[PDB]
Amino acid sequence: ERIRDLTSVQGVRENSLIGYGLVVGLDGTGDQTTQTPFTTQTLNNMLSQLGITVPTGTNMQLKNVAAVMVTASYPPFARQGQTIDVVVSSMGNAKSLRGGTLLMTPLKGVDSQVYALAQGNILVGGVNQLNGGRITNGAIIERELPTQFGAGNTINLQLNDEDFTMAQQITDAINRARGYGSATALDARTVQVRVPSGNSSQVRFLADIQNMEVNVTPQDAKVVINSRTGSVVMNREVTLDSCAVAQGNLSVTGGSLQSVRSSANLNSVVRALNALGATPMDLMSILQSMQSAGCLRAKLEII
Amino acid sequence: ERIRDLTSVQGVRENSLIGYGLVVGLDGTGDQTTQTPFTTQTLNNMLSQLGITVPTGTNMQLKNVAAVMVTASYPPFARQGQTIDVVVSSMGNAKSLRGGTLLMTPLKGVDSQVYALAQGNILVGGVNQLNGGRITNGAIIERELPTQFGAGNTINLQLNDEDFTMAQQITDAINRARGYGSATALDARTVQVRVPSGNSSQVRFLADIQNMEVNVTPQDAKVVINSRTGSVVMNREVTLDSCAVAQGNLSVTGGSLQSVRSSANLNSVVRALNALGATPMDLMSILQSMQSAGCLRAKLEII
Amino acid sequence: ERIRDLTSVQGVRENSLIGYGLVVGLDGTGDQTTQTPFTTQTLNNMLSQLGITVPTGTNMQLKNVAAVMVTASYPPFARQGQTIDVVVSSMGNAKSLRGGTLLMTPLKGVDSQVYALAQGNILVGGVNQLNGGRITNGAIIERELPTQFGAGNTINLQLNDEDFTMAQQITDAINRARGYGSATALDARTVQVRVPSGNSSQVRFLADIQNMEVNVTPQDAKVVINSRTGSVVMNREVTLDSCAVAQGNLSVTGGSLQSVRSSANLNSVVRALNALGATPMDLMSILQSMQSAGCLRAKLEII
Amino acid sequence: PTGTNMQLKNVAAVMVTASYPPFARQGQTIDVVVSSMGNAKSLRGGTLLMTPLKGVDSQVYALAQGNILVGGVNQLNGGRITNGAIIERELPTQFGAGNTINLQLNDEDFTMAQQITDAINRARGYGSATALDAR
Amino acid sequence: CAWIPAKPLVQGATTAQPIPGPVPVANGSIFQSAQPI
Repeated sequence: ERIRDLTSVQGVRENSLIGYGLVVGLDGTGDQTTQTPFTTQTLNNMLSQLGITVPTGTNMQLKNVAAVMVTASYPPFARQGQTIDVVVSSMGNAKSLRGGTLLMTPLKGVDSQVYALAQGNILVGGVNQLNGGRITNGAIIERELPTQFGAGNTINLQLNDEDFTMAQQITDAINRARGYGSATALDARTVQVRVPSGNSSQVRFLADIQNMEVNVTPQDAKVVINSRTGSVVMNREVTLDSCAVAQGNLSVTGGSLQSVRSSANLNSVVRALNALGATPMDLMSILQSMQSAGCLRAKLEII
Repeated sequence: ERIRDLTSVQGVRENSLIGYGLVVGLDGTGDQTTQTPFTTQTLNNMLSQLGITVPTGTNMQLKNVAAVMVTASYPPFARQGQTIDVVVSSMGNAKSLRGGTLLMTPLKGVDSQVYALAQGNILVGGVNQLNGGRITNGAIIERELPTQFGAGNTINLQLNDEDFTMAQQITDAINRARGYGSATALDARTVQVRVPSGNSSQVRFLADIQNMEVNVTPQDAKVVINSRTGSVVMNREVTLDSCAVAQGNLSVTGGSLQSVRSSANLNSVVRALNALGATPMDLMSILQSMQSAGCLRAKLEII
Repeated sequence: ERIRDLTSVQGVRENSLIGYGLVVGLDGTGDQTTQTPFTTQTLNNMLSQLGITVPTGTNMQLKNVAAVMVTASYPPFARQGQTIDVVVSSMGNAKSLRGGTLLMTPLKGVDSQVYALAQGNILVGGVNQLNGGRITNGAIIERELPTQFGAGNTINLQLNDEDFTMAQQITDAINRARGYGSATALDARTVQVRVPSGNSSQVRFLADIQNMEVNVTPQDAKVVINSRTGSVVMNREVTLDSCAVAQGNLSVTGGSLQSVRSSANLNSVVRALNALGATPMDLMSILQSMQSAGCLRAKLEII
Repeated sequence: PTGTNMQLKNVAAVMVTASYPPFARQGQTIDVVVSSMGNAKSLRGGTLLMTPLKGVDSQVYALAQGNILVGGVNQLNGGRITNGAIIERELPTQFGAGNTINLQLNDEDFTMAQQITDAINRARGYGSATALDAR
Repeated sequence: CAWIPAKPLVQGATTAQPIPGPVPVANGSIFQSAQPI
């Protein structure tokens, strides 16, 4: 509940798979084949594999076919015959993929070898995006990747965020639950755990570890500003000193300078900032200038 | 009820079949044969196989014929003579497939060998898609695929989702139901079960296993955002810390900063988020910035 | 709570990663391919790697593809398999990246070697920016960087702001908490701490150090002016002498000269400045002329 | 290939300025100021790529990458990024050696320098400080 | 005579062998500056 929500097991990771395919059955929303020659070329390749040899030179104008790219996530410890979901995105100048059907598509990784075959029906919500869709259980795994799991006697747990204090807390929790030399902290997001040999013993050890509960120590104070979406999110550890704030078209409810008192609690910070009565767009400039002046104590990150 | 709803048997998997065919009997909704030469070419091939040798060079304009692609799913342990459903999708520039009839169509896999023959009537709902349809029991299996089932003494159960704790629970359930050395956990989505030799013993063992009941352990907290369909779905394990939220055109029912208290239960999270009074479109940006700030505890996935 | 909010550990730092990629699945908002040849050239490269060899010379007009640059932050002590967030920014003349999907993209540093692979879905808030987006956990680390952490017996703490008094306070706090020769102040933002050998001992020492509480000494008086955003922020240590202020279109509530008394407290400064009754735009010129006259005591910084 | 025309609407050439702090260590973060050159319209919601920051010795000292914050009257071709650059080269200093250190006044005054010297002398000891000149 | 030996105008070796870079210090920085002039 806490170990599985804060750390990851070494050697347990996902991968990316990509492929190219075609979507048929569209209601006149396919791309212009006069401007995209790869659609007609791959259609001729598919027909020649099937057994139909169209002559070259003759023009083909299609309205129900769209060239697409297919993306998928390869799960850890994957076996052949299992099903994964895929994301289908239109390339070229197609209009919409409403009620389409994806044909056979090889899914290859960065090693240029196949790992999955994809075929299914595209679901579009139908504002909403029209050139993108998702197929549930649309691809079947057909190649397994060997793993180093089971061998050795040590396994590393990798934290999502770097912290010496959190890694020490995780190591102390494992040590007080299992035994003295159960775990060893290597660095701020790497904790090494000693496990017995054999696959069944390691699986049982990881099942007992992953559902442990560990208190979460207070973290670094941080204020995040997203100017593209117009959002400002603060943290529970953010404090404030006493300073003076001047801002265009703002006044005390009557001078132009507004005084902000020193605040330790988060509710005091929210009360002091809402006393200014500013929009979030102006609040971004106020927070940036306050961090430059040193009155703001949290670190400022602009995403 | 639980084993069959969470795991799959090794060697039991579906496959994909594809083919090319024609649909006749349309009410003037066929594709333009002047722009699609493959329709007229395959019609000449069909007539020449039947015995009619049309001369070349002469133009043919048709309104009742549409070129289509046929997709099908090959079931496990399939026998010749059985029936499966097929999906018919129009290629080219056809208008609709309302009240059409599909002729004979070979269905081939990736090995370029036939496995099924398809012929039937297309059902269209009749907004609704017009270039796609489904035929129930429209194809007959005519080639059987050999299997390795029955031999050996071990069989692997493959989990749908990777979890060491769930695999340990499944192994413990099988061990307390059947015997001591009945099952062995290999990895996070692979459990090996020892079975006696012979096909009848393995079938009886799988029939007893598949209807077992196993409690489902709590999973990882995860929040899923689909921006294309405009949906946000949270999980039962999602928790929240205390933070501050600022957002354009939002205010307390009167400052711009809104305080969100720390929440453990899911109902408290829903109550705290509905106190903001934001649209789901704005809630996506709020949740993304909250996960970047670390106030959100669940992992965020954008599908 | 205070050491982690004021200092950084030597050898613990982030890095920058950049890469080039493509976004597909757009609803007709891609860039003009007739003016950007690199989009079509890289699309041909991707198809040739996949296996499709389009002929040269033929024109391709696309509406769903946009060339983008991907930026990412490499975290300290990163392990392969971990996930980081990426920022996707459009280059060229694309319209919007609403509901797009990013394909595979290598992320390289300044050494021209790969460190992460990025693939995912772009989330746009949807005024708001349309050519920029952020993907949460969109990239996977695939190369680890060796570190010098664990060796040696001394570790340097680097202050965010230079101060001899603050460095002395941090050194005295560590000395009264741990022992006599625990820490040594090197310079105004560098404090050397002696630690025992071994990774586990250093991790435990840093976990005990980082959550210590240390009083913050008064800092230098400083007034920050941002003329681009129109904001003026003062400090708690700012004092004022007695002077006379003349300003266009300003008068006593009735001569043109307004007298400002000497002020020590910050509230007295705010009261004396609000007695002038000037806009912040005029207040910038007033503060600059006051600092030139020497009546203002704080140092003036224009950001 | 060369020769082919490229018309772009989302790219702007900029100059980046930064202040190198005293006693700087590699890995520390500083703020940068981004100013547009050429004929760009605005830098609203932009993203700065990798940029080497060099001094007058034509050697690199910091690498800058981040997101530009514009207030959005207000300036549109200028912006500021907080902690947008990372120090990567340290400058050696003469601090620590010797036995004398000079304090430099902001404004020249013989009387103020005498007052500072007298304050240090009455706080620490007799030969603690010596006034050289007016600042 | 053409068979008489004569030194060319450009003497010495006409090409150079590149030198591999130094071993990078295992700090936290991907940036590894060479020795500057």
